[PDB]
Order: sequence, then structure tokens, then C-alpha cells
Amino acid sequence: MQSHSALTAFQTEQIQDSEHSGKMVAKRQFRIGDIAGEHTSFDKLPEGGRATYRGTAFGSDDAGGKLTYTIDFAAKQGNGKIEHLKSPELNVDLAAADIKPDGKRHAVISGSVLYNQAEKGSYSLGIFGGKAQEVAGSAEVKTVNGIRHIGLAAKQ
Repeated sequence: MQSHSALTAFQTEQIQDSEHSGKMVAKRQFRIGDIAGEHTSFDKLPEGGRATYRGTAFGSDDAGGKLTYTIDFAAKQGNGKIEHLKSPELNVDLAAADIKPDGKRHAVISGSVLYNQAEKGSYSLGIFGGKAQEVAGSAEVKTVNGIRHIGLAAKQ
């Protein structure tokens, strides 16, 4: 009828200044901080979208893929779909998987992948070079047509 209301709120290691509340820095607080983008943006990735993760994911057979560049600087969801093989089934799409402050910069991203339909693959793409240079990685995509030991090489 005469009826309305609206509320919302959110923050993380992306929202400038709020960030101080977000990550660590200096605050009393309790037990609530970001623990998502802290080191992983800090590497030197700003709030923005698509960074340049250009690489190649050669198969144990080299029936491997290309690592297409798709990471939102916003948090560094370092993922890249593989879509360039003689068999459509071999197309490995990669899920968007984010990167907590693990071992600092967290030189791995625990991203699951699927062979068109078959989600029997785990990737481990990593970061180094601050802006993201040496996105050194591996996968172990495991199927009747899953050439596990993927040689992941990349440069930007």
C-alpha cells in the first residue's frame, strides 16, 4: 500500500579508505577484518577489472589450452578459459576463484575447471611480479580426456 523500505551495505579490500576498517592497518575492532584482498590486491592490483594474464597451458600430451587473460584487479580472480582444441569436449572452462591472503601474495588460486560438462579438473594458477607478471601455475585436469600435468607458462 503506502509501503516502502530499503537498506544495504558492503565493504572489502577494494573500497578506498573504508579499506582501513577493512584490512588491518590500525583499529581496536574485535575479530572482523577483510582477509580476502589484503596482500592479494596489495601485490599492486588496484580496484579495477581485467588484468593481462596472457599465457599457455600445454598438456602432458600437448593437447593443451591457452590461458586467456581474465582477472579483476578488484580481488585477483586469476582464471583463464581453455577453448582451442580439436574436440569440443576438451574445452576447459575455468570457474572464477578468488585469492585470500594465504602465504602473503598467495602464489596459487584453487580454481576448479570443467571439460565442457565434466568438472573433474582442479587448477592452481599463481601470481608473481606485483602487477602480475609471472602468473606461474599448474593444473591437474583429470578425465578420460584430462591431460593432468598441464605446463602453465605465462608472461605480461
